[PDB]
Amino acid sequence: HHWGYGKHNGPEHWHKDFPIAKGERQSPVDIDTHTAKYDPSLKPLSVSYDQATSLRILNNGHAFNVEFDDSQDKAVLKGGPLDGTYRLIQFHFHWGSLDGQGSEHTVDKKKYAAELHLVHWNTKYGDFGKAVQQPDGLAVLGIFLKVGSAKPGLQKVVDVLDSIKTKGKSADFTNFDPRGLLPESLDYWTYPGSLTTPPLLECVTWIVLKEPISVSSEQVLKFRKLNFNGEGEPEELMVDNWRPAQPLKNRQIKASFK
Ligand SMILES: NS(=O)(=O)c1ccc(CCN(C(=O)CCl)[C@@H](C(=O)NCc2ccccc2)c2ccccc2)cc1
Ligand SMILES: [Zn+2]
Repeated sequence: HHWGYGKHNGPEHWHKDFPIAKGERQSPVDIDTHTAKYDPSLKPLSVSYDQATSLRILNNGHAFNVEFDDSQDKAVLKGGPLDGTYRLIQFHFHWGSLDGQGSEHTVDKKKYAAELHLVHWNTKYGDFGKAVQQPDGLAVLGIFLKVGSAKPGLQKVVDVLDSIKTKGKSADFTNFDPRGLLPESLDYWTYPGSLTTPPLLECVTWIVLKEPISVSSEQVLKFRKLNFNGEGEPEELMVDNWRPAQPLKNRQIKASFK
């Protein structure tokens, strides 16, 4: 009886094994655009992905992760609300069964079709396992997906999904450029939060881009052909792998833009 996104093991149950689920800095949250305040002290975000070295794509039974070589600083996130250097380790998505749901963060209660998380760890803590034990250990760059025009830079990801249909499958995924997943603008919202899956650790500085990327209906339909289950088990389509918005509590969401 492991955690997941079913009726019996979904987000409303997680608190029994992970009591931090009811904590003071849980993610995701609703972003109320009329309450978020422009902070002139923030900086321009620095997304440096030119030298990124992707290695593998894995179906972990919850999502699919594109993993990077993090054994040196190549692909790094700096600036914005961040002190120091955060190394890109993986990206993944959350998505829905239909286009009207799928994002984790919401914007004035609007749910997008999906959300991309680019996960980075603070290199002052030496390894990612040490970083997640710290309040400033991770930085997650969140990007909304809406359905419209295809995203060219997403198609290489779409086309390998058939090879990792079930939990525990992986495939070689070298030479993928994550720059192809970004919108034009780097305008963002930021707040202190958590991992959105167990173990729900309160170690994340969230940076959520205001501008969504457009993907095609055919692109997200292929996400929805993935399976939660392992090979040889009853098919459970990988859909609705999102946690809903959590209470904001004693937190402020800051805007990078006026
Ligand atoms: N939805 S969210 O963005 O809030 C979120 C939720 C959970 C996590 C932790 C996610 N995670 C695991 O769960 C265990 Cl596989 C770790 C992970 O992806 N590791 C893959 C990897 C390992 C070694 C080198 C390169 C890549 C792992 C462990 C520590 C830091 C980063 C990744 C990350 C992000
Ligand atoms: Zn995520």
